[PDB]
Amino acid sequence: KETAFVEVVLFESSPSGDYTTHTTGLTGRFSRAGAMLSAEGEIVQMHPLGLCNNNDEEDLYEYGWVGVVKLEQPELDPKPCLTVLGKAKRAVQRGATAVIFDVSENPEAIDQLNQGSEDPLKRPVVYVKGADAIKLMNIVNKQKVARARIQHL
Amino acid sequence: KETAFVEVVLFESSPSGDYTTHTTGLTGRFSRAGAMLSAEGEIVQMHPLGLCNNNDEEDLYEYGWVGVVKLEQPELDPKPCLTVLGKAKRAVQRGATAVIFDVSENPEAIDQLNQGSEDPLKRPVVYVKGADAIKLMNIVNKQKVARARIQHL
Repeated sequence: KETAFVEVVLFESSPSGDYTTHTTGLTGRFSRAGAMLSAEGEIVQMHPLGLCNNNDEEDLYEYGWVGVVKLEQPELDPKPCLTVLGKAKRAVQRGATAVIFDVSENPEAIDQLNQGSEDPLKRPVVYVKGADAIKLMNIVNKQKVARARIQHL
Repeated sequence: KETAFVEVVLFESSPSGDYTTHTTGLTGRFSRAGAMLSAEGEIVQMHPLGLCNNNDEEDLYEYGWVGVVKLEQPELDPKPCLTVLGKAKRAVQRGATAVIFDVSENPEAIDQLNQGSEDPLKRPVVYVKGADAIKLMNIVNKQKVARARIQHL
């Protein structure tokens, strides 16, 4: 639906106490399964098979993380553990302040999500594609310790 | 100037992996020294004498914290280390994603801040008073580990 401006911040401390930052802006869109809210947190890269309640608890994630999930070619998962819409549920259920899906290689996700007017989540679910997704992932993949800032309207 | 809706979240983990939350909403206003942006982070209680470059570096704060400063009666600080407007600068300079001043006992702060159209900060500066400030502080003081969510418009 409405636009989801997203900033990604890489940050190093300097000896002089102060932080340095690089920062990259992405456009994204807000799903109807999520709340159309601003939100901000440390980015966590969730494995699409890593958001599975097949396993009870994975590791510790401190409350308030931005969960980023790079979606797979649907063809390559016939037998999943969780819906696109119930993966979001669990991350949120587990501290995520926002969820971000790179649906580049699975655009049907959009609909499943955007036809989610049955019990939507308190926290935002955002999807990205195109050149906007390329960046994110090139940042998440290559990076480690990065903070996302998702703004609404 | 414009309103700054602020949520304060207390959060505990449950054995079952999931978080529980209590949450309290405050109204605040956005200073002209800050950016009128949404922002979110772990709340840190900065001492008004604790935001002093009299001391070079204090302790480690991970980038992205919401700095909360409860302002003193001006009468009780004739000889300060930093302006209201340069205290904000340093927190921001040191990772703060937002700054929050309880100006209850020092409303002049407002002006000093709101007459800050000379080189304003990338990150938001919010002030609160009244029943809105009472809450925050009653939460910060009594609490430990709490997350703030500041929304614009």
